[PDB]
Amino acid sequence: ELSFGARAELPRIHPVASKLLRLMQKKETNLCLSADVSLARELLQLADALGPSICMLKTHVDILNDFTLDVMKELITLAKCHEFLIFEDRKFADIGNTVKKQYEGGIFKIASWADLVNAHVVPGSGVVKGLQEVGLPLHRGCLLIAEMSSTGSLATGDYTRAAVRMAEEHSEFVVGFISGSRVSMKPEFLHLTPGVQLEAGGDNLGQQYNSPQEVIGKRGSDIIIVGRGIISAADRLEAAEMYRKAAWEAYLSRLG
Amino acid sequence: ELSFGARAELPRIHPVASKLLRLMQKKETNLCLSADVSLARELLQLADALGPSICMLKTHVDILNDFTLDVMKELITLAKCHEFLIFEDRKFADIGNTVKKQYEGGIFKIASWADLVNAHVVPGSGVVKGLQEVGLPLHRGCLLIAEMSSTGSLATGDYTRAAVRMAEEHSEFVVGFISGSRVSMKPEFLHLTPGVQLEAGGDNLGQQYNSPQEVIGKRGSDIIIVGRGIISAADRLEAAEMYRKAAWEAYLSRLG
Ligand SMILES: Nc1nc(=O)n([C@@H]2O[C@H](COP(=O)(O)O)[C@@H](O)[C@H]2O)cc1O
Ligand SMILES: Nc1nc(=O)n([C@@H]2O[C@H](COP(=O)(O)O)[C@@H](O)[C@H]2O)cc1O
Repeated sequence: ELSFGARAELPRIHPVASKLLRLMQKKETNLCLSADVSLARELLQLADALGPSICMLKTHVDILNDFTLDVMKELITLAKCHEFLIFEDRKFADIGNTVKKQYEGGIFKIASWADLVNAHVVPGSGVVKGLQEVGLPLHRGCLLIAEMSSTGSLATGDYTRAAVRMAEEHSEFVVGFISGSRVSMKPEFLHLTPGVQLEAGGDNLGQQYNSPQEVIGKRGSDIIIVGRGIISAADRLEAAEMYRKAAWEAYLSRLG
Repeated sequence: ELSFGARAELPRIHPVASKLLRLMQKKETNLCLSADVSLARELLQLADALGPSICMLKTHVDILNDFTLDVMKELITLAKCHEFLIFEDRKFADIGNTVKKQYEGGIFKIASWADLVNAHVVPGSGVVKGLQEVGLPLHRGCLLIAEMSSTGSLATGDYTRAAVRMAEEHSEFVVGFISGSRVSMKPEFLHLTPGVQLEAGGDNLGQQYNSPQEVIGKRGSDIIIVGRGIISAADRLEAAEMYRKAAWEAYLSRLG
């Protein structure tokens, strides 16, 4: 196993993955904050406060009651200052011709500010081909959803293998996976894992949790994505630090 | 086989499906216009001119460069005047807790104006449970994506079977399917089929086409969803009528 810093230098590494891996090593963080909030001011307050603790800020911009592109311009300022990537968790899942427009255009212009986006592989590889027509000129990366954390997820078995093959065949744009475990043995690919909290449990709508030690240490993922585990805490700074320390120490131990 | 008018009276029929089936019968249309345009003015001019020819207008609100809720108010007015349903093709595909906010909230407030939305089944049934928390008191309906039209679609076999099961188990909210063919024998469920053109072909990003006669006549679907086959024509009204007649006659042929 190679350190994040060494993986940042791999010959076939995507530039977006390399940037992320370098800041992960620099800041000792493999925590992605899931900034699931309804107001621009809350998104920016949390990004600023927790910026030092995170390698990545994951957005759902379609849940912002007061989105404007100015909010995203300000988010990019915070990203540059604190050194984290912005990942819009849009889960593109349409035919290639459609996702191209949903990525570049409309009100959100996602490709104009998101370093990373993700996509479901269910439509076939056209979903990647469409996104990459916009993504490649704008120097962006994409994560493919190989597994889901939720109860009854169909992203298993042959479906997961399909996601890996699609990633391999689109490595100029696809930088890795959303998954519950390592799904590829190629160290150029990133693994990001949501459904993470320190304590066992779930929510009332299908979410299931595993701990940072299980996910990073035993399951070989790179980055934990944490929402309510941090946001619902009384002290979000302390919470972000506990998750960062948990995921980082789990990564160090796996590294030996 | 039961006519649309008779199916609108089935004991277990959803009120939204009933309203749709009744207007399909009254207007002799089983055509859904896929209004894939980026300008509100073009969207509304299409909805007005083609309204008498369609049973449903499918939107991608996230592609509209000048979306406002006022545009959707104008669309609802035309939908009421001409008698068609509005279907936002948002393809919800996240965990239940997230899709609930994506449906109710953000800038789009999709649930406030869309009669129908659709969801991928890949996250497990939590995706439906989340949407239904919002959609049920608003008397909305949901279509589950059982099959896709695009090259390399993973929505096949056990995946398709899972979609049908999930629909059956959530029949208070799920009114049917996006699919390429009839997937359920229950006549209470609607089957809507995209990837439709009069001519053979596809696009350069994985779309594949079949004819209205094939899809409605031989594959037993209810409604054709048609985008570029209409939108790209010089005269979109003439094109919609061609598709309406094709799909309607194919349906009458299947009745006997
Ligand atoms: N497989 C997945 N599981 C997940 O839990 N997510 C996403 O990651 C976030 C969850 O953190 P938490 O569920 O609030 O404790 C949320 O924004 C959701 O949309 C996304 C996935 O692809
Ligand atoms: N499986 C599916 N295939 C599809 O092509 N669609 C949607 O149906 C529309 C296809 O329109 P077009 O006739 O290929 O221009 C488009 O809005 C696309 O997003 C939706 C699906 O669920």
